[PDB]
Parts: sequence; C-alpha cells; structure tokens
Amino acid sequence: AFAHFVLIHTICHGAWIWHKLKPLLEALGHKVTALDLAASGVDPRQIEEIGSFDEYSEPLLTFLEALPPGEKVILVGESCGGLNIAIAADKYCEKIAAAVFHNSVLPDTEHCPSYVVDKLMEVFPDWKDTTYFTYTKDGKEITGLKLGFTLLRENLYTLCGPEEYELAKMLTRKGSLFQNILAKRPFFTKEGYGSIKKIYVWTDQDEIFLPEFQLWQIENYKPDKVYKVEGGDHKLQLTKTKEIAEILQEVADTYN
Amino acid sequence: AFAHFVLIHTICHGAWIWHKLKPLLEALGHKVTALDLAASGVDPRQIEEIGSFDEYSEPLLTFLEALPPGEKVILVGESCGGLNIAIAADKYCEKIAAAVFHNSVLPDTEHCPSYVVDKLMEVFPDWKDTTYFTYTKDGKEITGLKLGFTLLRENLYTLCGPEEYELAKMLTRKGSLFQNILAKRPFFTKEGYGSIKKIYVWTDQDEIFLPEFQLWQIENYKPDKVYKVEGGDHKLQLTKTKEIAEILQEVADTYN
Repeated sequence: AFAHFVLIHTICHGAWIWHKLKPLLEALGHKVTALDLAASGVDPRQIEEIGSFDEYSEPLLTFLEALPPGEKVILVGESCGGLNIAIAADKYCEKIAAAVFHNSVLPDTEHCPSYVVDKLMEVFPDWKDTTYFTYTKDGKEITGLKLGFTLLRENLYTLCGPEEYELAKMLTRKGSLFQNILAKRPFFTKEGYGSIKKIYVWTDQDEIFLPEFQLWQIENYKPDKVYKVEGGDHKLQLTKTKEIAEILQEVADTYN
Repeated sequence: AFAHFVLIHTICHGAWIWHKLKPLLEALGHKVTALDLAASGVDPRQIEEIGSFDEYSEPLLTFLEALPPGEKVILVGESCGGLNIAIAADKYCEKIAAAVFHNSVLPDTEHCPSYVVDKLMEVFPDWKDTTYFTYTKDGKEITGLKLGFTLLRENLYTLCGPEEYELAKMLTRKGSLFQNILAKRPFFTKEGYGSIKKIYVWTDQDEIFLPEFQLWQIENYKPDKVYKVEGGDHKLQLTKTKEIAEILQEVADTYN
C-alpha cells in the first residue's frame, strides 16, 4: 500500500534532516511532505517570535487543516517531534492514520505535557557546549538553546558521515523546548491524541535519548507496536535510512 | 601550504551547497568559512528587503572587514558568486590572495557589471519551470526568481544523487540576479578587482553554464590559470568534490 507520510523534524532542526529518507519513501511509491516548523529550517520567523510549543507547531497544524475530507496521513516525528504529534492529534485526530515516533519523546495523557521532557533532562543532564539564552514572549520567560557542535558530533550525529555533520553545523538554528510553557499547558486528551495508533521506533545505540529513557517511555505509555533498529545513532534517518523506510512501509500496510 | 578558504554560494542557494567540500578541505589542514549571503540559507532576511547585488553581498564584506591586518583569504565562488567576488575585491583587494571561479560568472573591468549576466541569458534563455515575481526596493523594480524543480534536476544537479537534489528542493529560496541594478552600477575597478589573481575552474558537461558561455568568458577576460574538470555537472562541489579539493590545494600552494 501507499501512504502520505508527513515528516516532522526536532527542535533546532528543519526538513533538511529528512533529505535521505524522503526520496527513498518516494521510490516505494509514497507521497511525502517534510515540513519546516516555525523558526526552523528556512521558515522566516525567528525563535524569539514564538511563545509555545503550540505556536511552534503552526506549520503542521496548517498543513493538516489543508487536507481535504477523507485524506489521512502517517505522521513521523523525530526526537522532540513527538510533542508536535500530540498537539496535532488533539486538533486533527481523524486525519491521522498512525503516528510513528523515531527516537522521539512519547507524551502521555495521564501527566502534564512536560512530563517526558522533565524525565529526559534527568537522564541526560549535561548538554556539553550547548549555549542558552532567554527571551520574553506573551509575558513568559522562555529559555532558548543553540545545540553545541561537540554535542552534535558526539551525541546526536555519532555515526553520521562528516558531510552530514557539516550540514548540521551549517543549518541548525536557535530553538526552544518551551519546557515551562509545556508544564502549564492543558494535558493531551484521551479522545484526540490518546486515540491515535502509536508506533515507537528506536535504537539502543542512541547517545542522547539513552536506553534508560526510551525504555522508560515505552513502559510509561504502551505503544501499539515497537520496532528496535539495530545499530545506528540518534539520527536513524541518516544512519539507518533503508531500515526506517522498510518499517514505514510496514506501517503503511498495517494502518490506514 | 594551508590557506583560509571563503566559500561563496550562488543565488537561491546557501552555505549548505558546500557541505561535502568543507570537511574535505579541513582534512587537508585548511581553515574554511562557508557564508550565507543576505536572504540566503538560514540568513534571517527575505529577498524583498535586498535592493542590489552589493547589499546581497553584505555578509561577505562584513566577514572580510573582520579579518585582522595581514590575514589573507582565497575566495571560492560558484555560479553567480563571481559577482560577489568582484564586489568584495573592490573593497578588500589586499585581503584576497586569490579568487577561484567554480562554474562561475567572470565579471570584467571593461564592460558594465551586467555584461556576463546579459550574455548568460542569451546562451541559456529557457529556465523551464522557474517562476518569477517583482518587488520594489529603493525605488527600483527588481525581478526575483525561484528556481524550478525540473531546472534544478536536469540542469543544475544533473548527475547529483537523489539526496542532494532533495536538499536543493528543500533549501533553495527566492532570490534575484539584480540584473537591471547591475546594469546601472559603476564598473568594477582595475585597481581593486582587476588586480586580484583569478583561477577559473569549469566542466564542459555543465548543463546551464554551457561550454559556449564559459569559453566565451575565458576569452573575454583571461584568467591567470584555468582548470578543466572532466565529467561532473554544474555542482562540481557535489559531483567532483575530491577534484575540486585537489585544485584548491594547488591554488593554496601557488598564491598567498
């Protein structure tokens, strides 16, 4: 079967992270959309204009709004993209055939929206050469970050080639987790986000979303299906592109 | 010998085009800077804010200004980047050890700054699915363009891999040649631009800067040295990366 995949990058990244996966999925016959979220990739906003994870998600919500009735998509979120998935599913659950989490945060419906981010920061507290700043938007103080180049090399892009790491140095931008804003946000709903099919893809060689964290997430909020990719690194869509495409084909054949 | 190379992308592109070349040059021991010009790559401006090729060049001029006395660089410009080189050389000639033109426009000092662009448009008049728009800045009507995806596939990225073409679809932005503004600009000077060493690198398999055009440029304004790369396509820094690095090493050993 063929599907329409919507690929959702993580914070400080953009659609460019999907540059290897998108043509492979198209070569299987699928339709693929790779979005830039707000203030990401070549989106024209700067992060200091964005006040919440919900505002950050606007391009994904606008895309989903534009789907004609009856058209469903499979969302694929890497790393922090799982939060964009949860936000989107609470507005457009009927348009979502399934969500695929790719070394991603897996929010739940029992705890506040910041819960899994808070846990990540306990498991992985040292962000190396990452820098931080603050800005104010809509009366709140937001902590922004710019991912450190050593962190990128060692922890996110561990086994990627030098030309892929170079793209990350060139293209990663300032971003935010909006952690304190998430902590005050209404919970994700059981009727919307809770109702979608959820497929969790990971590798135990991820050097930032460490096995303790990912296995904790799986136990916290049971996925419909789990796929463990052997080897690779946090950027499986670069280091294990073919394996990711094969999994996504199976998802397209299972959920519609 | 080691040099400091400053890599200069073409219109509608950004530093990202150099993602393969930059690590190869660093692996030879060089220092490499790959700039985003105005309204290009992840630069925060939009093209409608930019009124001339000189304004477009600001990041290159600002970079050159910041070099301490006595430090020289080798400029490397692809495609339209040769115009940025000429602009820069008329302000900072003493900071430029040499300029390398990479399937690039080669402005002169005898004719108006638009001369080689006007010629290009005669040799290559059909830009396929490229779209155009106009905007006004500083009282002039500027023609902007967005490179067509078929043009990108067939003429610019002819022999590049699907993942490289995908990056171009994701990252190329609206831009301008500022052709009518160039046509009114004071000529490039013999004392500044005319005085720098100029190395012309090309392939006769370029499907946009066709052999008639490139050989015309070489005859029009004799380079100090010409290197012809066999095979490849217009994006030699993607299809012939190693050969480009080898040439640049020789340039670093010849000009300081």
